[PDB]
Amino acid sequence: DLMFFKPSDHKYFADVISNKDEKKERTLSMLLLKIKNGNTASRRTSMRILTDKAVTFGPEMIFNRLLPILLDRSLEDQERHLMIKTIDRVLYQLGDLTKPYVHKILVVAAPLLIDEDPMVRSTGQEIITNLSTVAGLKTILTVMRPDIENEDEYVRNVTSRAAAVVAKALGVNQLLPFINAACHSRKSWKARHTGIKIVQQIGILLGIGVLNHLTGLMSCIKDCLMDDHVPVRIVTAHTLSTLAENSYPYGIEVFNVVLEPLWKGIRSHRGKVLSSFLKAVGSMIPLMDPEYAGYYTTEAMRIIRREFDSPDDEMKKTILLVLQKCSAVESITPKFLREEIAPEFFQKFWVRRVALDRPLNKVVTYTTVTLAKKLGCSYTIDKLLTPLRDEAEPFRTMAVHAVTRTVNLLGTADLDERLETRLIDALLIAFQEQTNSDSIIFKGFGAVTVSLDIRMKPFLAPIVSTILNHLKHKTPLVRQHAADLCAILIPVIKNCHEFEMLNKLNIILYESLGEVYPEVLGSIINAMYCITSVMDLDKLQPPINQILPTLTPILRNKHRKVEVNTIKFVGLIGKLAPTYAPPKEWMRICFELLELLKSTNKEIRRSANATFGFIAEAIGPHDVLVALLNNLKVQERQLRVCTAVAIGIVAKVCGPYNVLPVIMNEYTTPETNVQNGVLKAMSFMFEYIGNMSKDYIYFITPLLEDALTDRDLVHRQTASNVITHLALNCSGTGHEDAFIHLMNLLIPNIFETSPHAIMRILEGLEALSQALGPGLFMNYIWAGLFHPAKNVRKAFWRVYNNMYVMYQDAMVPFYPVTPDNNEEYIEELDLVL
Amino acid sequence: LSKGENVPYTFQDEQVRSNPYIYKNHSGKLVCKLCNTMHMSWSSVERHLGGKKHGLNVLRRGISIEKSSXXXXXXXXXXXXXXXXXXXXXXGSVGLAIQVNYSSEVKENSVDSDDKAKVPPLIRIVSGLELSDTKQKGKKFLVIAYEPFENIAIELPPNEILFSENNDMDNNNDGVDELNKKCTFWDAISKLYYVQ
Amino acid sequence: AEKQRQLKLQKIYKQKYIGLGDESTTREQWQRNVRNDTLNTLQGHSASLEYVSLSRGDLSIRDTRIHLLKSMSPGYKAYLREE
Amino acid sequence: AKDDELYLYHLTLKKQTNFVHSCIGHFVDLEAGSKREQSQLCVATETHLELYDTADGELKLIAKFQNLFATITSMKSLDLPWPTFLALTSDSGNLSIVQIIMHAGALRLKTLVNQPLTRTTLRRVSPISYMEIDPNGRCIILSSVEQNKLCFLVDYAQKLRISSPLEIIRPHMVTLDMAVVDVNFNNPCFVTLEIDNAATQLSVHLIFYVLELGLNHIVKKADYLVNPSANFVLSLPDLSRYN
Amino acid sequence: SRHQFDLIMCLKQPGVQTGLLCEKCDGKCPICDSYVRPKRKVRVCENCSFGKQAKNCIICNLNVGVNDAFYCWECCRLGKDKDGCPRILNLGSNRLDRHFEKK
Amino acid sequence: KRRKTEKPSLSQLKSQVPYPQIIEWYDCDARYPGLLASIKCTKNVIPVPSHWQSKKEYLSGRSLLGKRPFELPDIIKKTNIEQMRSTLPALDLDYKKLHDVFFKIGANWKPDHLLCFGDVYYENRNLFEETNWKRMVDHKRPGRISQELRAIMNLPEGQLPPWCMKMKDIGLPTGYPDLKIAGLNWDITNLKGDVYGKIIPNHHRNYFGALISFETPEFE
Ligand SMILES: [Zn+2]
Ligand SMILES: [Zn+2]
Ligand SMILES: [Zn+2]
Ligand SMILES: [Zn+2]
Repeated sequence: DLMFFKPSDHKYFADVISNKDEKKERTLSMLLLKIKNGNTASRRTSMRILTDKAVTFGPEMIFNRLLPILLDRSLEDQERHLMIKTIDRVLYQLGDLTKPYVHKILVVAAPLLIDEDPMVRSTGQEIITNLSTVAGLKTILTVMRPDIENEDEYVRNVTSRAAAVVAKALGVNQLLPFINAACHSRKSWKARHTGIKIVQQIGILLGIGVLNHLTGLMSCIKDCLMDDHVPVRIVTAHTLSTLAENSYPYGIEVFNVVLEPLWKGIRSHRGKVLSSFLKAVGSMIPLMDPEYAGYYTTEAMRIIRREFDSPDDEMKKTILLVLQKCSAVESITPKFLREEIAPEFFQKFWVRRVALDRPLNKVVTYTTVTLAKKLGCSYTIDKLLTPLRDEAEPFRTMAVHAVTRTVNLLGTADLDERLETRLIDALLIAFQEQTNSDSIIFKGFGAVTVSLDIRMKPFLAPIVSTILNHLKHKTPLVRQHAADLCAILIPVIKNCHEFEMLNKLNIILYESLGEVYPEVLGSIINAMYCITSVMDLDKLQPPINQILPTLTPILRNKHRKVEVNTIKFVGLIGKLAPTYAPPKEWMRICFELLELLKSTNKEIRRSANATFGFIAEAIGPHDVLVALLNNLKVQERQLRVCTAVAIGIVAKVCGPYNVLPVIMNEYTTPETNVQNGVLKAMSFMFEYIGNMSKDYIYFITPLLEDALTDRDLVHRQTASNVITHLALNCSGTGHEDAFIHLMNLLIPNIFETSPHAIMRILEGLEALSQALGPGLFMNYIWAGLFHPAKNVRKAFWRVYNNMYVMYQDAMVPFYPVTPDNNEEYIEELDLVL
Repeated sequence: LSKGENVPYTFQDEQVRSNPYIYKNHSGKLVCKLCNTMHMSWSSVERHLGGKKHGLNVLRRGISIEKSSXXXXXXXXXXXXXXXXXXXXXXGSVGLAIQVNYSSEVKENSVDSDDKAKVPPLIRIVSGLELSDTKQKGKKFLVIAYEPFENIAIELPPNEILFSENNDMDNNNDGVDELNKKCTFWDAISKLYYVQ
Repeated sequence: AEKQRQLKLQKIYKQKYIGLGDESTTREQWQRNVRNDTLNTLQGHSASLEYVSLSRGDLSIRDTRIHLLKSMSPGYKAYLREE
Repeated sequence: AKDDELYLYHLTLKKQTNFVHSCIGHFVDLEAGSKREQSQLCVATETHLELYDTADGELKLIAKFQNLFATITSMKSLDLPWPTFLALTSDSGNLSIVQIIMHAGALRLKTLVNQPLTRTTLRRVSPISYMEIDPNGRCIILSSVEQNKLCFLVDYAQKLRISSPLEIIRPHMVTLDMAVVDVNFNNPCFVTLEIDNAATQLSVHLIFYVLELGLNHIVKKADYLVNPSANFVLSLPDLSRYN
Repeated sequence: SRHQFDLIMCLKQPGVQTGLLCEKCDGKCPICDSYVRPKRKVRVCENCSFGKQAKNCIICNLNVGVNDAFYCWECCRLGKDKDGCPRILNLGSNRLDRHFEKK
Repeated sequence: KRRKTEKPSLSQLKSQVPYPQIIEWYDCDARYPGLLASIKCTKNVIPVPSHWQSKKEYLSGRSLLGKRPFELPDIIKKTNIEQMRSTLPALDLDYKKLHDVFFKIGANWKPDHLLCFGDVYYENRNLFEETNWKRMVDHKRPGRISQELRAIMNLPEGQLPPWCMKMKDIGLPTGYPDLKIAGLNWDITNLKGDVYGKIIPNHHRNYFGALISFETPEFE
């Protein structure tokens, strides 16, 4: 179809606008166009054809036409990635490429690592890690050498990351002498620089794996750090930060070499150089020995306090990191911190201008929370009460975050009655006065209320006054915000035995349930869920049986969260209140969900399936199965599969004695899709019952008789999926004679191709290994184990690989090995005493 | 596309079928018992029937029975001409004769570029088994066609009438077929097509 | 893609669990895995180890255990021959 | 029709008597309000497990513990700088460090941490059958008869903590007779005898390993080839007075 | 994974740490993606934890998980429980073409 | 080339084999034929299903066209849901009934066919005919003739089969020495209905596991 013509890139293709090298030459570029600019159904086919024939086409023309496409500026993230995927599949296919085209591809996909999104970063890493095995060590090393000498900061940054991905892919032991080359190179300055950064991204990508390799890198740090070049010296200091953080306290013995020059750099060069240096030493702090930690921390804290006034952003960010790490030191006392560090902290770094920039606000909050551990919690929050009542809304937000992360760890039990009062007062003030739309306030406020609960009652009343006050408001943002706060505060109210207050909450929310805005309505239903869950059903005001019939129309509201919380709450009434709602109304629920689960949400769809268990416990299981089986006939796969799930859960809660006979008839129905839904529903209903299927196994085997024998690879597939769960949970019951049958029908299917069929059949045979035991399952595998056919062999050695994985000692007695069978045999097997 | 016909399942233990071949197995799919080919949709079934594969298997099954013992540019005004059927008789049986008349230089004055203009009307015997509506069938039609004018048909319930035996002395100018040369006349000067 | 993953998992499972017959495996390579696992279990279970000790009649049981360990390598036959 | 289906009830009347493993630690303090003495021993046969004391110069049944339903392939006590509880490795690959406790009116065996390793079977890749613990109790080491060796760094706190495993993998080297050398807290060092699985000749070569607490990995130190006749290794503690 | 093919696993010797999964992926056995009768908490090698990447969902590799992942009783018997470190290193063609599809 | 032409003859391979008839011509190209013969001819191994070397994807079967869709196990067919829901081109039933069908009625029940140790299902095979076969070897015995085959034979009641006269001259069946037939070795007055004779056997426990009681789990 060639959907969405690209005029410039197509006229860039030229080729056919309207001779085997001309035919492959043409069809190849035609396919490439199918991928880049084309129809989804078309490009999906051109992918399979391009990969199947990827070995046939010459990589010279493949990459010759393909690569320069990505050099244009008119590409889009969609299309560029559509070509990237072909790059990956072809490179991983051919597996061998000449060095010039290796260089071309590495240059083309090299910038991908720098893109802002980890989505592109990931595939940019994938092309390089797949190419590394293709080209090898020597090729890539010959590629990076002329590039590291480039004068372009951009490209140097690019192949820094690229070289790192190569080092991780082929190992950093093989690429390490190259790191020593660009590292220790006396020739070029940028070669030193990038040679140092490569160590950075190597440390980041390896993570903890950098330990065993940390010896060679610290050589480059110690020798190349001494360079007179300020940028070099800085980048080395950053490498110490990354390799220390990823290092974890082990590496101290190695870092002791570079430990010394950092301090003489600190006391002298100052400036941003001291920013990077204190970043490095700060990262060294956790790995320091307790005595050495004691000395060097006390040495650094003076420079920190002196540098509190730094107008620069970077230095403040570093200082916060150094305090963050030094907080864990046992040497510096919480008394020391409260007497000196903390008071000079809260006054300097909590100024309103601090709160303006988020990326700094992060480090501020996390640093403060790390301070809260050593500092007294009541002292920290004591200093944190004044920032709560400030009139700046983002500053109030940061003020909240600090309380959230702090109270989660420590809890508020340290606070006195008075400042505990001023705390909740401040939280209510900032909560009712909030201008900005953000989800944090109700979350963290709820965390505080979960932390302290019995103490809330005299505050618990006014808090709910504010709650209702916001529940009537003209802005849906504040509406759903306050509702989310409700659902969180519901469990706490139970601790004060306010239950009538929960009743009036249930009233007002139930009356506001008719709101037009879905985004708020969902949260309201969530608060309904918390209320009904917490409080006893009998004392619920509306009551429930009046609640649910108003819920039945809600299911058609579409959107998502409305059905999320709606299905959650309908399920809550399903398990909790079987009697209240009338069974015909429950049937209306069944029809509504049965129509509802076409939705694309796995949470809505899964929970929807789960509610049929409660509805099946309350109401007639056959009554549910009528609607379910009637819905199996629909062509839509989600309907078939998740109605099969419903049949499974109903068979779990009701028991298979009811559900299975009607299932078998629904299998007697001639329709394929129905039979598939039956077999899968049988799979799920078996995996949900561990000990039940043992008694039901024999009635299954005549059904699988026509299933496994059926011509359709689908029926054979899903039947094998039945044999998986059935065999796993029924293994060891003594039904092996039936399992022997079920297997005897499976063995002929081993040669069946396709990924789904082959993995379902493998898993089925592995389940049979547990129910039969290897010995017989072996006997088949043995009589087919080698064979001339080169195909039969490849097929059975898969089953024997999985068997060797699960069982080894189990197969030991069963090896058909005799002294005439093999030369050496084992002399000790024939010993008899 | 099914034309409302009911194809019974293979296991229902055989109402006469149009083609007693395409069935539905224990599953919902459609199959050709001879060809042993599975077909997803009735359209695929029709592709199978119109395909040479199925036909070859039909000829093989018949051999088993014996063992066991220009189209594009076609002008079309779709104008119904005037036929004049009349019961004839000679010796020694009864035959039919049709007299079809054509335009009197009324509209054929705008088209004279020797484009099949020399081609006379053509007749063919068609089985009603295939129609645009496919409702009822079971009889033959003596269709008569000319480029501009619209086709014409005449129902022939009698299995055989006037089907002669070596009328002339075996002279071989097939024209279109034995039927046309054997028993048709085209008065092109007066534009009258006789058929008997 | 899928089969291509099965190749990588073939490399990983082969690395962990040592011998796993992939497609073409020489009888010398595979039978060695057989011998190694059988001896492995004979010495691995204190039960079967105690058993082989008596039926063989060695003076001590660890002689049988370390015998099996030595018997895992091919050259141990020629080693016994050189005693 | 009557189903034959013989239903057998298995009982172990007398429990397996061949004692394959032992440990020297002091586990429970019984009948004494406050007492700490290193004299006690716990001995294990596969499934069955027993705990004996002496203290009188004459051995005593303490309690016969419940059946573990597994094959204990090694057992070694660990002593950390406290009640001495035994590290126990068995089938399932799990490294199960268990403390013998007094619960209700009897002694029951409580488990602290079990770490999943390999799979559930008796295997050559399974890092069991060769086990030892640092005599100062800083780290536990498991190995396999052939493939690989794993060494956990054990740390104690308000709750016990097992450090991530330290892996070394030698594909063709069949390991036999793990013996760990005591240290002064310098660095843990263990010794093995590696027989090559795939070789033209029989070659049994000793190998030394020093686990580096600083670099957190095991380091191959000295590979000494000795005659194929080799049997076992033992650790000489110091020779600090000699050279 | 059981369903998406291109997803690559880790398979190293699991450490003491427990893998986290997000509320969105909650309930799936990381191998078979089954919701039934979970047994043992997943354990990952230290190489998959370290810094921020430790907080990721071991299943979808993107979101930050609160919950611990458990193996099901079918995988615990199949032994895939003890196979190695489950994690998804590559984001996968599905999630990729999803992100590039929307933006 | 040389390795392909180095192969020993299959008959040279037969001598190494204790059960030579299993080895086949394609075993000549077995890369390790002396070993593969030992494995394939080992006692309890079950040879690979032979649908390999065919490209038909193991089911092209013409017989697959004529296979019945399904049949309920008669014990489940007792549950009557067959009439309640019509599967061929609400339904509430008693919990005690269904539960008892699987447990009380159907505990000892087992499928009649199953398969054996080495039974492998080849494409052309259909088990059902062999099920009626095994069941028929059970019901039908010599000396008895069903009324249908009797009517087709046109044998009226009380009259002996036509092979009783030729059996008078030739003698009793060599395969059935103990067979008795009215009028000859057996009392004609005992001739009744469809049975004109019966085999008289001349031959004239607890199996350590006898349960002596059968009690199924109760739902209630
Ligand atoms: Zn056909
Ligand atoms: Zn991992
Ligand atoms: Zn997730
Ligand atoms: Zn699972």
